[PDB]
Amino acid sequence: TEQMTLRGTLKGHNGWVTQIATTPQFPDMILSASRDKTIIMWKLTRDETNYGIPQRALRGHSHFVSDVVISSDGQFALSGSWDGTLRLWDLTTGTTTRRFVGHTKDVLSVAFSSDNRQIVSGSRDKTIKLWNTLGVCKYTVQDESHSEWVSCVRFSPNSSNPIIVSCGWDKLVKVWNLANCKLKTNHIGHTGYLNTVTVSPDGSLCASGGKDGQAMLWDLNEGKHLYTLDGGDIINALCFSPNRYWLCAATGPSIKIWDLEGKIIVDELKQEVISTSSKAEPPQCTSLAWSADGQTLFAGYTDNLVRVWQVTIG
Amino acid sequence: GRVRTKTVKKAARVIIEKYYTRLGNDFHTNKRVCEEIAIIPSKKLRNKIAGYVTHLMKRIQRGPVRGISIKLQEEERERRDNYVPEVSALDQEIIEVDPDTKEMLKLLDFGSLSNLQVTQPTVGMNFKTPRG
Amino acid sequence: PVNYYVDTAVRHVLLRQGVLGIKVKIMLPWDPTGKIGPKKPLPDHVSIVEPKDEILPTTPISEQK
Amino acid sequence: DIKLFGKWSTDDVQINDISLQDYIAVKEKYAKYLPHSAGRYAAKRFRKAQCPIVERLTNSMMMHGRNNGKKLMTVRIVKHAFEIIHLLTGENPLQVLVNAIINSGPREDSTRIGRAGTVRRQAVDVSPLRRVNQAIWLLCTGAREAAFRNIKTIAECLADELINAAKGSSNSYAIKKKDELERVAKSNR
Amino acid sequence: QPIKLARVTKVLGRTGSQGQCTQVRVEFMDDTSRSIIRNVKGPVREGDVLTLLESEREARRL
Amino acid sequence: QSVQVFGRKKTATAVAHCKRGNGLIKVNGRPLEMIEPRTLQYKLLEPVLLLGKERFAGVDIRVRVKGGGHVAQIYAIRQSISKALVAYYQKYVDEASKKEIKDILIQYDRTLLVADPRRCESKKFGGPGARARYQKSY
RNA sequence: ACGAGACUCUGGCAUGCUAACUAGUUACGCGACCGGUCGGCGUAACUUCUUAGAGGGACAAGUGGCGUU
Repeated sequence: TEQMTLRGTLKGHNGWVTQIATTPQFPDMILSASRDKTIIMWKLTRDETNYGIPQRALRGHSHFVSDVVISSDGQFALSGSWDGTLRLWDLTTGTTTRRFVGHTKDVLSVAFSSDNRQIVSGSRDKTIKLWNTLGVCKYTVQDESHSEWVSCVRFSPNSSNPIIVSCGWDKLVKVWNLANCKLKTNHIGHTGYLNTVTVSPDGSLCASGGKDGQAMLWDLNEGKHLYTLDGGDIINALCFSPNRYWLCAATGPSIKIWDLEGKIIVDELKQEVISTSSKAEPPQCTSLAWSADGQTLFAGYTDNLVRVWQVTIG
Repeated sequence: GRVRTKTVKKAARVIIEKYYTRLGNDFHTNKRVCEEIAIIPSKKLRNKIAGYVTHLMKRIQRGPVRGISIKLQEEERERRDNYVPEVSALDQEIIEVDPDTKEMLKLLDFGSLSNLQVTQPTVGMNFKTPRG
Repeated sequence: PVNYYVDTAVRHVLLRQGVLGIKVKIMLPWDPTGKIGPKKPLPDHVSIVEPKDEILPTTPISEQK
Repeated sequence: DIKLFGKWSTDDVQINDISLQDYIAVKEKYAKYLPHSAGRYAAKRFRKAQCPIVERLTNSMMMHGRNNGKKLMTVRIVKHAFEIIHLLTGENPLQVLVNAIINSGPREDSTRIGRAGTVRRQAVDVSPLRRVNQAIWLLCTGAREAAFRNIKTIAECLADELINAAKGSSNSYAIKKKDELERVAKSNR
Repeated sequence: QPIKLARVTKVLGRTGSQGQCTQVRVEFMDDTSRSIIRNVKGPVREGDVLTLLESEREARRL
Repeated sequence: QSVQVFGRKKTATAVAHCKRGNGLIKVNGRPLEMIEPRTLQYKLLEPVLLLGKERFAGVDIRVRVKGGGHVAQIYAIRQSISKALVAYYQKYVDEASKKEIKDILIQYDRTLLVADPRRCESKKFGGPGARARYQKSY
């Protein structure tokens, strides 16, 4: 258990931050996408004076941005927008070099190969579109696929055989191998639509959440409920940390961070708009992430800011 | 004038009656889900129904909505009404009882109860409100 | 919708007492895919599709192939 | 710096009405180098007071079906008489302007009041906005009639009326209108 | 002809034969304890301050 | 380079080509100090001296204009200049001073960045103007 | 249920997208100044600058004061 102390606050933006990107080679500059149709690179000061200032904002979207990723360097990025498009930004020059469109409606999340060679885009049209980076519209799965939207697709960050997992709004998840395009497993057990699924960087701990309100665990290579976890209702974000056994889940208008050894809460962090009466609601959280080395917590909220929490041991 | 007509209100009512769980928390999610499962001819109308869906769901967090008959609302009402203390409000040591109801109890074979207490009758018979 | 959902014809009748003027206005029902009425639905009306059932096991289960 | 026309200083104005600087403002951040910003305040309510009063002037001595659609002429004619009050009183025209707006600005008016009668009038308090509106209207009416058919040109009739209304002199047509309003307020209680 | 201060705290309504005036409640700043009613003519904002000849005037009241 | 993002007022528009040049601002072959009405020059030097004449340190800005009305072109030529400054100051250099100057000119007015959506409405028959109607005959 | 609303063209952001040789500003001299400036326009030419397409966007959606809340 580590205290999550108050580093300060970040402000100077006018949009809900939906996807926050961390590059494990630049612990000083990180990317974050906000649904005012922009994706911004931060500058990190890490002092009591101020958290930092935005560095460079890239805009290429007619509608809002849903998910973003970084390929292998702070000079590249891939961004999916709510207009159904994917754009490959070259952050060495701050422009877009390639566009990707195979969808007829919104795109919720985009995946990218750990080798930066495969692009996976999940849309609302119950089709998951998989491209090669060459520019070929290579495949979609349409035989007994997801019967609803594809809320999120995530990729294994460990160098291994690629293994996709996709969460649908039909209260089910599907884990697939794109080597043979053959169904691997279909999972049910939630009591609501899923919103985010993320895979720990070894293909062992799979985390799922959403309208079910309870985090549900599977094994990428076994296919069974790992444990029944109790938490706050409505998981707007949940993911492990690729340095330590912590799992951070954004549940309700607050966030929880748990261990898997005994399933206890180390620090329950609530961001609250306090009213003297029943007048408003707490600013709800959307996304959670750790730093490049995974010792500071970034939380993307709907109050047009990214909050930063520091490790101080308390 | 920003009054929402019966078309918007009634379509939103049917949607929240029918797809209460399918709804979202953000308006932009609400319009997308509404356009998924409704033949709404135009963008403006689906926007208006989505917006009243957001307002109705905001009204849901504090109480029921009159035109909605969702099962989850009944479950919420029946859970809220399932409250009980450890001590019943009718479980009290001393019950003040007037002499006339004491005589009623005594003629009812209950004059031997020691749980009651004599409360003295009123001084006078001044209980009518003045006339005119 | 009076452009397409309603079809109108005006006519004159010439009898030995004078002239009788008629208008016939026929509404077309909604017949998409079949050419009897207009293909497009009535723009002001909304229809909600029937719900999709739920299957919610209390105990999580997996479906291997 | 934000000096008017780049030549009249704006960091010198003193309204001296305790709390009226929100309804008569030339210091406010909306006060610009020129009084020309096109009409955008008239659309909504209580936004008219956010106007830089220089604009309200250059549009109030802008009327009568012969001037409408000639706003650049009004801006030239306000540059004129701004550089003229710069020399006539030897002071910043904004000071005499605020003096005129603080004295000519009416307080008491008389209006018909009642749901069932029509015999007489009743005294009423004219709000700051309406008071500046009708004061600038009287000033512009005098300045039009003072140079109407007369050999005296613009920027001097306006100038004369402004100076003899700014000091509280009753010789001004606007100040005599103010006195008439006050006396009719007296005579209709 | 003494003059004191008065500032609006409650816009009671609109009066006049054809909506001429606003019956508004005004407090005296120098006393901050008295509320009086005035049929103020013109657009009135809630919280404006005006110098007045009158400190006791009342108009038609309903 | 073309980082031009319109800059408009009424039906007249301006495109502010910007490059690394001399710091002289040109308006279709004439300097901004000399424009046909001879009256709105201050309206054109307002943005630069409001944010600071020192900002231009070797930036050549040529604005090309087209549309109806001279004054209609102004409030868009200067809007185009402000847009070009915004694009230059967003492309590479920091944002803290960018936000400082943005706050200063935003409190100065609003017609330097965001265009006025207003436009001339049509005229309705049965009258001399769109809203005015003919006199009633008794 | 008709009418109102809804509808449709739109005025108004397309910096995102199909895309011009009846559209248009910038890689080298054409008549001038140790580098800046042309609607006779310089070789080279990208959709930003006019037209006309699809999708998006604005909903009392967000906060505060009133309201039979």
